[PDB]
Amino acid sequence: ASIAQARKLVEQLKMEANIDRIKVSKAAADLMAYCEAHAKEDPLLTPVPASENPFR
Amino acid sequence: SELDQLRQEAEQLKNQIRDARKACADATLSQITNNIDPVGRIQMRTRRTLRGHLAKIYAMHWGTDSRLLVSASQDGKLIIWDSYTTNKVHAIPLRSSWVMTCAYAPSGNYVACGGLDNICSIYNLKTREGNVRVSRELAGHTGYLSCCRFLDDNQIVTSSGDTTCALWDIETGQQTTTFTGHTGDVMSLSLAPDTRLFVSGACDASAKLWDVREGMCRQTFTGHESDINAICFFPNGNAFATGSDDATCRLFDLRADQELMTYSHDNIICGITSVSFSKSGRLLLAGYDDFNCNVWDALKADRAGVLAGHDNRVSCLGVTDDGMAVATGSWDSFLKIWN
Amino acid sequence: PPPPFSNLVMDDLKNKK
Amino acid sequence: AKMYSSFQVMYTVGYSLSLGALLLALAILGGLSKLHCTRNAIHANLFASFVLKASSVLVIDGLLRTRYAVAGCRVAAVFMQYGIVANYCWLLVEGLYLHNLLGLATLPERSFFSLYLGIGWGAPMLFVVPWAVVKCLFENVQCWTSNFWWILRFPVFLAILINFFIFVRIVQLLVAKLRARQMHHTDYKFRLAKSTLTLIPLLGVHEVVFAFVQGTLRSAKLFFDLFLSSFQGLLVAVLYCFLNKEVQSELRRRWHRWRLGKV
Amino acid sequence: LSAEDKAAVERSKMIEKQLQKDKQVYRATHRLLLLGADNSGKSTIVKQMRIVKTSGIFETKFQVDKVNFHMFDVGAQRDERRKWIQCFNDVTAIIFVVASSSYNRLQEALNDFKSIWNNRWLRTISVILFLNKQDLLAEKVLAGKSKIEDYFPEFARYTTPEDATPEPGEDPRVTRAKYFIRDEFLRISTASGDGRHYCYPHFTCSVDTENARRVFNDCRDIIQRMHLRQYELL
Amino acid sequence: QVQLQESGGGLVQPGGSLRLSCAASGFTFSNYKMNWVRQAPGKGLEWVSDISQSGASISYTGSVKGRFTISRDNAKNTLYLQMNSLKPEDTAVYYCARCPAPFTRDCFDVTSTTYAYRGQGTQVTVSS
Repeated sequence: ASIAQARKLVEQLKMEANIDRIKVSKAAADLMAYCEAHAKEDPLLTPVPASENPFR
Repeated sequence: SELDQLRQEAEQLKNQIRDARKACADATLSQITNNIDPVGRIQMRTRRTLRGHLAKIYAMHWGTDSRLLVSASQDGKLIIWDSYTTNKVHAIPLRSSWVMTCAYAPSGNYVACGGLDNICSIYNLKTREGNVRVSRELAGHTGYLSCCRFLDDNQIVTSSGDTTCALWDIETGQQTTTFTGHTGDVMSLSLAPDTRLFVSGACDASAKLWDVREGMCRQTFTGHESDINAICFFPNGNAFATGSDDATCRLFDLRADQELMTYSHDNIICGITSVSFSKSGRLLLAGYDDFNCNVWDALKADRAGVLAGHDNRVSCLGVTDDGMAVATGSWDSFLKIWN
Repeated sequence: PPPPFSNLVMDDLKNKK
Repeated sequence: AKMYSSFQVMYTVGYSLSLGALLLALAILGGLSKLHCTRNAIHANLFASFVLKASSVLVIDGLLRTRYAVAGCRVAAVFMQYGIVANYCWLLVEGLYLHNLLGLATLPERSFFSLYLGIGWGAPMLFVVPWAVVKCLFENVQCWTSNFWWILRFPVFLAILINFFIFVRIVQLLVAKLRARQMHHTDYKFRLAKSTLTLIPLLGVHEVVFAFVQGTLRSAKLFFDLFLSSFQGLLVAVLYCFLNKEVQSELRRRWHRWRLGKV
Repeated sequence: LSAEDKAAVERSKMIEKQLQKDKQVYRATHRLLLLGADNSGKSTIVKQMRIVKTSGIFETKFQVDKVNFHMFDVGAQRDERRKWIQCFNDVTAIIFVVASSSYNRLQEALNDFKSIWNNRWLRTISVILFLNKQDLLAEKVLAGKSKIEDYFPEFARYTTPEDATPEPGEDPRVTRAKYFIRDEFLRISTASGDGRHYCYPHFTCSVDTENARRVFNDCRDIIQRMHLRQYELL
Repeated sequence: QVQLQESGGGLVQPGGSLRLSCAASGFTFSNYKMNWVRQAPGKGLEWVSDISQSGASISYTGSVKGRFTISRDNAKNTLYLQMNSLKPEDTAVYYCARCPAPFTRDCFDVTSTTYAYRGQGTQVTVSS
């Protein structure tokens, strides 16, 4: 009963442990690069002129 | 008995994971982002106001063309709107009016809806006869459906209130795979851009990253203090933001396996109902229970604008695939479009 | 003199609509 | 006499204040996100009728002060005669809408706004214009109203009677609902039941009793006739748009929203 | 344009015509959220009957005095209700059915009513309270099975209310017990909720045929109070 | 990761006094309304006591009214339940619960198993 349901949880924890963690500095630099690389093609923080705006 | 040592060895494994996460967290995202340009003040005004729903709206979904959007309210109608001209395109009556989620197929030929009936109804839109008819009714969830997303025209993935997620086969109507491991109601799910693995946030302050092919949970993330109401993938597919009822948002990174940044403020005390990123993954939009949805600069953790207009709590918040507009549906039976 | 035009009760609004 | 002049300036200043308050109330009603419902729409129409009355009174007073054109005096007299009947008919419409809304088990399926518009702005047109034509044909140079005529009084008396009856019914309902529940909150029933009476006294205010009057005491008592019928618009606007709780809450929300600051 | 855009405009207009046709139907029908416990007896209440996939289905429709009611009996979800209950905060009323014969679980029932009463989403929703199984309680307390003080000591000093109306030719003890149980629920109701919502207590059995009439009367009272509140009279 | 660890308990004679302690880690203690519930053998979960954020509002189940007292120590992030005049019917596993929603007066926690914010419990029993 309790052992059967706990075995699945501890096995999931076992697969959780043996995962290659990437350094958070690298995990944030990549996100920084992604969010700065697509800045031009984002018409939400860069106001698109009304000439090609389909909602104006 | 013999089962007593199970909990203690489990908590040694938990402590091992915690200390590994602490060791791998050499610095913080705030330290790296001290010398970056702030986004500034974002002032957006409502461009359109889609009226016609009779009751509160719980969910909406944009089309891949970013022009047609489906909305679901408690009056029992699934309304497909043409956002460009405010014209209505479809109005599907639903068998059960208690609908908590809706989805729009990437191909555009199908829509989905679910709720307290525990049935996921899939409706065909491009039928020869013209009038829309129900195409499939997926059953097998013992709890209420809270979110559903189309992987393609043939298979769908849903999350129920019985701490389960399911990947179905629309052609047959049987659960192809089932995902278990949550201890609370699974409130929301988000699909990666590659559609090879999805995240699910549940009512146990936990978000789990699964594998649609393997069928087993890949990662688990805790850290929120209360139940999580909505999650969404980062545009690159390597991170996701979770909004919970403890009046805060958190950005989780799969590779880092732990939190990066937390969005919270002293004035806000209400929970987050919906959350979705922008197109470049720089502007985070989250809806609260205080009748407005603050937009968060999801790189420095500060407010960069506030939306308005809605006279009740905002329940659903979607962003177009091209990032040209943001649709917000609240409990005042009004769905606003912002640009 | 007798009431010339005040005896006429004003026309009833038969609102049959 | 001096008190004549005081009364003369008094009713005009009251009409001006009422017109200003009514315009402000109309702006508030028509300029918020929670725009209006059927009740708010009927209130706005009543405000418009009151504005029409006030404008007619101001125009006729200005023309009387200047000339003393006769055509203007006439066009203003007939316009004001229509306006008073429209105002009373819209009070009747408010009363009938309130009465019919509390007799329904469920919410009404439709608003029936067209019926209320046709009985509010349509009945006075059928009442004054056919008899205005009769008057002009007979005595054209009249300018006779000074703030018989009993022919036009029949719709007035009917509206007052119906409003009084439905006001009695609404008071009976309020008493029944106050006595049924929350009876444990003793000594507070009066403080909430008298507020309603001051909140809906306009739906059933009696003017026939003040018109069926005669000595210096009568002249002194005539003060209320040009006072109640001059500040009435301001009182209605205050009761229905400025003392309203949800209107105040929405205004506070709007003010806080505008005062965001944001660094 | 006017070639294909006009077709879109006329389609939107037909859709809008239907959406007005059915708005009337939507707003003229009352919705009710029925809930209780397994031993409460809500199933026999659902047998009013005036008008599946082995999962989910919670629909009931009835009609009285030419007005329709939609009663919903959630009977397939899990035990945690803190999430889907938010769906029922626009409902006309919440029917709470409680079994007043099993004193052991009556405290659980008081706590249930309490959480429903003080819930943030349903702080404006009136509750119709059905103290079901009065017939069972009559023999439960009339005989020497158990006495209420074993679970509720306050019954020792409790006195019957002066406004209580008994039934002809029947023993006062069951009236005392039922009015005690009623008042524990009514204490909770009146602890909070000044004037936003009220609780309507009723004494019902398994053979009562006028339950629909009670629901109709309470719905008229709720609607009239809401209309008066909109006019700021009460 | 919320963690509610409770201590105390043990076999004591009837009529004793026991001070059950609840230590909370992973959340702001002062923002939630806390709860004490018990599970007796045979029957299911039942709510016993509650305490608000500041500690003003206090309510007890009638079966243990006056006999037990509850207190909160925000400085130590701890919850105390002091127990007097034990009875044989009080033999139960005592769980320390939270409230899911912060800054709220009402929430559902007396539910059955698989409720996230609840402790493991302490078996407290009285002698014959």
